[PDB]
Amino acid sequence: QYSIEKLKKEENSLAKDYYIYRLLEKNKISKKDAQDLNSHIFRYIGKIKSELEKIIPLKPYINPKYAKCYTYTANTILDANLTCQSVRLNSLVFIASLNSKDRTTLAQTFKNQRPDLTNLLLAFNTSDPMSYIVQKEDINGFFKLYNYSKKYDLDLNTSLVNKLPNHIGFKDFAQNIIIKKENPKFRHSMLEINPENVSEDSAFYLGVNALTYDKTELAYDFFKKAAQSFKSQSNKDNAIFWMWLIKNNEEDLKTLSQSSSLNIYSLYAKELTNTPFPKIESLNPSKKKNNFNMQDPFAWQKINKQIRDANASQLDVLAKEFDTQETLPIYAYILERKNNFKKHYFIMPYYDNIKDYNKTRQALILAIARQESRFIPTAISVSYALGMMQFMPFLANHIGEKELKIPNFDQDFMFKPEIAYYFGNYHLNYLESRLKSPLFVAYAYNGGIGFTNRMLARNDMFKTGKFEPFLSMELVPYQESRIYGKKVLANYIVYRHLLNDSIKISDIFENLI
Ligand SMILES: CC(=O)N[C@H]1[C@H](OC[C@H]2CCC(=O)N2)O[C@H](CO)[C@@H](O)[C@@H]1O
Repeated sequence: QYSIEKLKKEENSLAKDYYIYRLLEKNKISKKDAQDLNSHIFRYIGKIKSELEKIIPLKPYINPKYAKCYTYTANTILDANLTCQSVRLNSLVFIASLNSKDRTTLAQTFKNQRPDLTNLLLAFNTSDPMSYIVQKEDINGFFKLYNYSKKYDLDLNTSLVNKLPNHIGFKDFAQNIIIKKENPKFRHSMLEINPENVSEDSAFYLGVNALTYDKTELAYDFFKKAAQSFKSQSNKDNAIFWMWLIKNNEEDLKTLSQSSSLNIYSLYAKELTNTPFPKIESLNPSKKKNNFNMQDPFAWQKINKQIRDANASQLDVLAKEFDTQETLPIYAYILERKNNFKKHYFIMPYYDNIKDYNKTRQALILAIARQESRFIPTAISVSYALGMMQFMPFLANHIGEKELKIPNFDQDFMFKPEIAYYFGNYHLNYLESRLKSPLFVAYAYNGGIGFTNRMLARNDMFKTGKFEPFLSMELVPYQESRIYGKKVLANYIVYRHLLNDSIKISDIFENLI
């Protein structure tokens, strides 16, 4: 481990944040060490921020220009200058705090110049501000009320719902209420959004919405607009899959089977059409090593930043330098960016550590590693999950110290491939014994078995139905876990194939129900 003085010498990075956090959690950062420390933190968010703030509380921040505006309360806002009045009325809580006569007075003041403020003031003078704002079709006001409180729910007419998608807040609004199965009147109302008025993820989610109300024609039209507008081929393919499942046009499935993206939907389309398995690149460097230390986390942060910022020309130099067995994960990382994400790389590094597991287990391990870290041994996430298998410190210490009693265990042992694969195996055994499906395991590996168990206990998730289990996979309530599962499942199919232990993805989908 490294003292605060030596860390200060390193470039700002997630690795440097991780090591500062370790000092903080062990109470080794004095108040004096803590003085200049927020300029030494690459991502001042979450636990490193709460820990530093127990030592040095946040004196900021209210802008010096409006400082005087924040000396007023609901009882004295009428004594404040007009600029201060308008600044404070940015907060709906502040508006809700005001007494009704002052809302009336302020509504008049602001009607000519800030009718937005007028609408919110007078809305809060009613027993249902949302209904007042909906009647005015004040779109900005609608999203401020939604962000103030999710409990407001009301039917929205065709005119109003068609205006919502032009606001930045629309996409997360639609996603949230559809995935969480909240705001039923809002949700039902969004059946009448013209597909011409939406695109990309919003259109896709409005398709999922339509399916939940069994409006299959509307759904198809939404998914078609999504397929046309989505930027990434992976997402287009997800949308084309729905177009096919709903209307059964064989041109759609054919297009999906010919996708350059390797994902569960293109894999499935290839399987349904007797199309051959996609070509997987074979990387077999003859050179054994270079000078690079695959166990130094600071070196990875540095080289990662280089690789990410390299022009197409410097990629070629990096490619050659890292074309060794020992740096195979970095080589494939470079190649993936060099070939503008067109080729399929599915490496198996430090394979000696897993060659004795059955092949199905090898594939699940490799599938998880590929998504978690791209096999970078010193990978560190923004939540300080560590190594190839991205263990959180808590779980790493529980397995390493309590369960396995490894002598002198430290959480940084997760940076060692032998340890990452071993702990991954151990943890995957726990999850698979309870959950069975590799997809369910993936969800639980990323989101925890608690969330997974709760999701699978619901009446409406992964049961029988027309569009199952595909519909359920779109309604997994955490975005990250929804995405993670699809990607890990694709990876799993591929590695099973490479290991000569093929399984039909159609069997995987049957076993989800
Ligand atoms: C190094 C890192 O941040 N890993 C995270 C991974 O990031 C995907 C991309 C970016 C980094 C990389 O190599 N793969 O996404 C997972 C969720 O899908 C998380 O559980 C992992 O902790």
